[PDB]
Amino acid sequence: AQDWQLSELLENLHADVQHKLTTVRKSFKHSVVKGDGAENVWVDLFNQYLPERYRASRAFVVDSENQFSEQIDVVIYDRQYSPFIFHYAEQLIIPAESVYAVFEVKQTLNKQHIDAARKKVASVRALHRTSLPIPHAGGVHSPRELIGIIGGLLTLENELKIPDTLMGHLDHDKADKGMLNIGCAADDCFFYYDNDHQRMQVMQHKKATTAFLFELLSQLQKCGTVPMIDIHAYGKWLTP
Amino acid sequence: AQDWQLSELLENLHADVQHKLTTVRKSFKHSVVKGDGAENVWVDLFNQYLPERYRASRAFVVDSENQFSEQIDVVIYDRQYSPFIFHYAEQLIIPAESVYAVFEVKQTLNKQHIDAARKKVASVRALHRTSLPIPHAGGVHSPRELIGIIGGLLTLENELKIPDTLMGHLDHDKADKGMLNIGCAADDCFFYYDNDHQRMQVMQHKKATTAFLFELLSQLQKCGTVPMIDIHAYGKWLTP
Amino acid sequence: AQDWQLSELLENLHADVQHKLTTVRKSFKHSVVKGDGAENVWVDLFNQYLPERYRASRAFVVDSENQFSEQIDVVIYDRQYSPFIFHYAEQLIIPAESVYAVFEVKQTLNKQHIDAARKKVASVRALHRTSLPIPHAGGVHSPRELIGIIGGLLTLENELKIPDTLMGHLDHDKADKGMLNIGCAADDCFFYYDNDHQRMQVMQHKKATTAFLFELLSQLQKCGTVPMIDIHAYGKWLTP
Amino acid sequence: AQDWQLSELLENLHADVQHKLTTVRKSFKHSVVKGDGAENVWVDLFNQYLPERYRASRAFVVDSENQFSEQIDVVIYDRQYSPFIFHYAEQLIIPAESVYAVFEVKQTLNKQHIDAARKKVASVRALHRTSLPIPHAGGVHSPRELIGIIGGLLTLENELKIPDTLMGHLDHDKADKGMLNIGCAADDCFFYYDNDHQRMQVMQHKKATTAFLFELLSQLQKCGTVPMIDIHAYGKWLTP
Amino acid sequence: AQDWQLSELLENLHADVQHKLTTVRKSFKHSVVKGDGAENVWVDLFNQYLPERYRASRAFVVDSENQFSEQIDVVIYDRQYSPFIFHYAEQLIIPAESVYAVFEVKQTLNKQHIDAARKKVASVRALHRTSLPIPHAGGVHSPRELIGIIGGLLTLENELKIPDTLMGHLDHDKADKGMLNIGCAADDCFFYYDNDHQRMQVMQHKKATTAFLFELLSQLQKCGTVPMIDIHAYGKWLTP
Amino acid sequence: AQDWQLSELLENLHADVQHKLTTVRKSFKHSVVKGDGAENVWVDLFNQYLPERYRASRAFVVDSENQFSEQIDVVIYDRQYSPFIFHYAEQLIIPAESVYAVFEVKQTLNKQHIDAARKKVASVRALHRTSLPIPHAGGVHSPRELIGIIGGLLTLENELKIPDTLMGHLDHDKADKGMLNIGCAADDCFFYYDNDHQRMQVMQHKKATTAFLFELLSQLQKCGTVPMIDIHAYGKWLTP
Repeated sequence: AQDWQLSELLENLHADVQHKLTTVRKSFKHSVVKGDGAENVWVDLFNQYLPERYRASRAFVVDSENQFSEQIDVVIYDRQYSPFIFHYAEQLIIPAESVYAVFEVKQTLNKQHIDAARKKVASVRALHRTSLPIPHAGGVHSPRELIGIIGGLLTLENELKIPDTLMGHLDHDKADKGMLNIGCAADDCFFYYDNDHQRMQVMQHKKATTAFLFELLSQLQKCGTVPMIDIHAYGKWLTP
Repeated sequence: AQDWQLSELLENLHADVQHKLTTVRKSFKHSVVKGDGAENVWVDLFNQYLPERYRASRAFVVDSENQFSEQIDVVIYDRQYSPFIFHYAEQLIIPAESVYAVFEVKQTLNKQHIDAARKKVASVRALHRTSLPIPHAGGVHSPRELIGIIGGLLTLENELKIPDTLMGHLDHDKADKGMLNIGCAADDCFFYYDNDHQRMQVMQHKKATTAFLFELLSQLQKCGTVPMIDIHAYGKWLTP
Repeated sequence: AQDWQLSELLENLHADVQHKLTTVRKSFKHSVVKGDGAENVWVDLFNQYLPERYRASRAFVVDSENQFSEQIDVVIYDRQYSPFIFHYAEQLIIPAESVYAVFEVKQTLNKQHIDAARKKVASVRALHRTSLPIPHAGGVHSPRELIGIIGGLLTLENELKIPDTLMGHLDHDKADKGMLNIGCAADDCFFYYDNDHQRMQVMQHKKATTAFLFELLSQLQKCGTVPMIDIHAYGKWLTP
Repeated sequence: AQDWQLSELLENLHADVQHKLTTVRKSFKHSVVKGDGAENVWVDLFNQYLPERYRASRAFVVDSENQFSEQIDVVIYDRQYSPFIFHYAEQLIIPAESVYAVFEVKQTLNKQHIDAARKKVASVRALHRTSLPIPHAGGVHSPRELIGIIGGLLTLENELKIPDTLMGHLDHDKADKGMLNIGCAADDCFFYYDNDHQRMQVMQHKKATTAFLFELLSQLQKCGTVPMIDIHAYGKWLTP
Repeated sequence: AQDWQLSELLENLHADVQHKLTTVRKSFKHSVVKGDGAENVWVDLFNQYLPERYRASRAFVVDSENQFSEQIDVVIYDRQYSPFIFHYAEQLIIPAESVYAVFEVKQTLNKQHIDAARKKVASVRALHRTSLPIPHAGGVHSPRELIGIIGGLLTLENELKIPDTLMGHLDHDKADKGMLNIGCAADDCFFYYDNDHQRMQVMQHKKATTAFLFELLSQLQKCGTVPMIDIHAYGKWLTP
Repeated sequence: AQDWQLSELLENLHADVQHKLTTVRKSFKHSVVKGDGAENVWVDLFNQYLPERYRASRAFVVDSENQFSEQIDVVIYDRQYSPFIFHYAEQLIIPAESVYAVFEVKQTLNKQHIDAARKKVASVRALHRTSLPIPHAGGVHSPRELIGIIGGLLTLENELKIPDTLMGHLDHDKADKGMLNIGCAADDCFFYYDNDHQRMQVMQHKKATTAFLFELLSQLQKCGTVPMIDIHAYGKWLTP
């Protein structure tokens, strides 16, 4: 009957993503659970579907100047090279240099939740990230450029249904720490910063969360490489 | 140097329990974390140290009359025989017949937190538990007696330091649904219902959480066996 | 919004079962895959949803008379007490005394696939099962009664849509080795041997696979206990 | 070509056991390794091939009188009901009431290694095992009878090749704490206490370790059930 | 006795490989199993013995032009960087850009099975592989060269026992999509494309599968690096 | 109460390290255990706290000239690229090219144990490490420089309490195979080769093992990258 079709493989992927997100919906809509655990579904989705070089967790982000971010619903980060991940008071705290992306998880896409997401990503981009020069056989490379951390918002239901209306809420200065580079409203659309247009774009889509996943894969491919971290800038806090 | 001593094996166990509970302390005392995740440390401790027939989780408890408990910080239950454990909105919901013990987790032992613990265990004991007759080769056994569910309170710091004062707050009608049968304040003491004295007893102890663990092991040994559950009393809720 | 409802917990369970079975549908309907791996979905479902005392696998069944069953799509069995499970030529072979249930997996419920399922379960019930007397503190118990092995058929689409028509194909002598005791057509109905009516019953149901799961849980509860196996009756085949 | 044969399934099992034991041989024969880790192969074999109710480990055994066994190469024990297993100084220490069997691992079967094995099992049987009365719905059962702990010796090469000569070294008072109930020399034979003959029996066998495994399965089936342990007899050692 | 010898470490490795392949032999020779699962043994061997940067699975291979390979018995691929691996109808489908090697598994080395292997690898090399330019701190690197995918055949028994006769069947145009670069007949020999001779070479060897493993390790070392994949060339198939 | 402080996160890390090392202390001080398993605690610590690109094990090291090191208590090595790790006689044997660091584990820091550690690391640095030229798109890179293997000593109690006295025992020719580059005495201090001073430095520290961990992270960052290994130099030992 059915022969091999990439469109069917992608519909199957989308069906699995959609089924996992029903748990997010049920959590946010429950009068007792009230959204508890919702971000865990997205964390699990990213650990399932992203390349194995990436790890996802709910976490705080720290820097070597003793500054901390807000609690981040989903952080995508490195563990292959990263010198530490702190496990403290049942929380995870990740050095800022190891971070690729940060997301806020909400039920609905609207003005308040966009603002909330910007505050979260800004609290991560405000942190100081170290980067050492890199010795090699023929000399010393300049310090690696810092990762362009991806900021995003992950929601189920769009409450700004006109694309141009949503566009007006998403438009933001690309250089500002509160920039959102990607996001989705699973029932309706996804959005991203378009480097050609040099502007945010909203795409209505009937398989929005999977279109979002492919956009995220492409952005991760381009966001950079973790730096050689100044480990002693963190280690100096061991004693007064 | 050191030869084999059971007292040293038990001091080693106690040191491990005490080290794990520092995470509980740090969570409750943190101005941002504010106790988040604290019960997870106790859940992990019980899954480490209890016999493998027992499972521990943070969970809600349900019955076949569509009644639900409050959220329980630590539930000790059966998975070997139990017909289902629901995974809903990132929560676990356990049938009441599969429950052996329920605990409330707090930083401090005081009047308010005793009252809180009683309300939690009462919400579980109020549930209706089924028990079917048990056919066997020579006839039919009467339904298994229901488990005497153990209710408890798990804390770090005692704020009722006089044993007789704490006794006066713990005394309770053994037949009442709000009875607490066991508990501890890790820094000072543990307590339990003494079946010989027929009354609560407070024991000051320098290794209180490990003394508590041994008292819990003894109470679990005696609290009964899961019943043959009326599975269709739950299954009837599938359709209206 | 949503308060706690057992009907919602069961709808959530059903949604998860239904999502897993889409893989079975896609496998059977694919012009290259042609049903490969379909039974693995049901195996995984049973290992997820049955009590931990049960294990499920695709397997052959053997007896101590050197007789073997056909290949069984899903076998529910014991590993807690069972003296061996053979791992041979990438297949699993289970002693007959350790078996609780056997199922055939097909896309459709129709006459041919009922017949196929009967042949599979009959090949397991035809095997000789040992059972030793059981010494105890006060004497010796008679050998444990043999498990009433549950035979079933697991399908997605019903092609005998009239219940009375399907009934006429399912009716069978309860004592015969080809008896089917339970089954489902996920899109329409489930069926079982009703001990009160002493006859097969077909139940049209909008959540058929979950109604089936609860019927299976109830049948497993009653099908018996593994016997003390005559281990040397198997061990004698080691040498000629 | 090959049709289904239990003798072939058992030859396959035997081939796997034999391949695992080549590691034991290579360890004992190496001029640097000198037998290090040899018992780990047998531990792994038992955890692979015994029913899941059994656990195997290298361990010490303790009792509630603060007495300890020698280091035991392989202990078969319970974790399902057992109130504790101590993890101390990278060793495991198991309460005596939870023990089913104890084995000594050596390269060769000879007089010295039989004597060594007897000293090891005697150090376990000398321990005091508790057993409480067991309350039930209709009264109180007498304390469970203590397990008849199986003592054994596991070797690769027989240096007492005449069965009657080996018999003369194995004969022992069945009631004495140094009794060996089972053992093998993988290249030649296995041995066991025969309850009918009321005497040790040596069986020359070309698949000796697998014949041994089946004899062990049969002995485990009959050696008894763990008792209700006097938990407070251990807990009293927490403080002086 | 035995001191440290690399030849003994390699004989030990070879003994383990040979023991695992007895399962392949027993599967192919069984009148019911008829080779079912045989490739799983090789998959497991490669996941055990290859560097952790490599993954092995039975799988199909897809490209961004919606073209699919035949079913491949063993695919060696990347998961560290790869943007997706599809899990569809209980099959795995891997993007072509992530593939390092593909193998056909058969009982015997003969003309028909060489032809079969060529058809399988040709179906993978026929696929279109993308490769994007790679931005870096000082400019943009040309797209990464495509991996020289290794094609092979894995068998137990050689039926072309004369090396020059087997050579005549293996000789092939190195540039053609049906080229086989490596293979083995475990009982007799392994073969490979020799870059110095610029021709296939057959090596009779008494430890052929381990010699093959070392040749495979060397070929993997040289076959290239996964490209920056054109993720949107796959993502465009999400919608029509 | 407590707000976010990197010093508190690092104190928490240190508390966990200190608790794990109590097992090392208890092992070395026990009259029966006598240090058995002590290195396993450090192995576990490194697998917990080092970046995932590193693996730690107790192991021997081998080279392609058939030369072997002494048994090394803790080896830090690569598995991502490494062509083999031998599993022989329950030991691990690692090719020298894959090694980053080697450590000796002792209870006390004193002259004899420094000497012991030097002999261990010298036995690894004496091995021959291969390194092939590396083809690339534009030519062929010279062979990768060999890793500067880190040699160290891990102890609990300092018996050379004067830093200048300990300095006099640690001073060593940086180019010599017995150089120790890092170490700690958990109760008092850690030490390292200071590249600026070009000399060993001893640092008294109240959180010495965590200061050591950060120094180790920094040294690992700089010690180099595994080479392209001459796989056939090892494979030639397969046959005589």
